[PDB]
Amino acid sequence: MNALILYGTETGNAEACATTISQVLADTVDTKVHDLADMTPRAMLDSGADLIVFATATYGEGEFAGGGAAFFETLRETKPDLSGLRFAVFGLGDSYYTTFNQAGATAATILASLGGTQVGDTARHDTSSGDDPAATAAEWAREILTALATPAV
Ligand SMILES: Cc1cc2nc3c(=O)[nH]c(=O)nc-3n(C[C@H](O)[C@H](O)[C@H](O)COP(=O)(O)O)c2cc1C
Repeated sequence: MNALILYGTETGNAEACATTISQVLADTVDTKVHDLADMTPRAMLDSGADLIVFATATYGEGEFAGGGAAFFETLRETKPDLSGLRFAVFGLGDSYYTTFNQAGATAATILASLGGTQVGDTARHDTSSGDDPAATAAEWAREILTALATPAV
């Protein structure tokens, strides 16, 4: 299995999370990290990666941070088949705000609707918890490894 770890950020937290996730996953799956500001659905598909991990912050009206907004709009507009892919979502947000962690929820909805298969839970990192996002992402990445190793029965 090989993975792409894609981040949507404004102030750098999601970037740090993508990097930490990549280092945790690397002994089990080959990984590459990219900013959503420089990735598209077509380039994602072109890579041939079969696990796509998203680290996405929320801003505005529950919108994707950074490059995520245009990336997910291209998915909505073009609706490519993602049935060949597994995905996982690490959301960043802050319960100080309304639309708490809505970007991660929206990503999981859209990706599954196109046939992607989710691995693990959608994380909801909360800045108001005081926990460091990248540390939380590292712990979540171990949960994803456990999920990948877990059978139906
Ligand atoms: C102006 C502003 C609006 C925000 N809006 C939301 C929001 O709607 N929902 C949410 O859960 N977090 C919201 N956040 C919190 C950010 O998603 C959070 O700080 C996150 O860690 C930022 O990640 P980044 O550094 O990758 O941009 C907002 C933050 C700011 C500064």
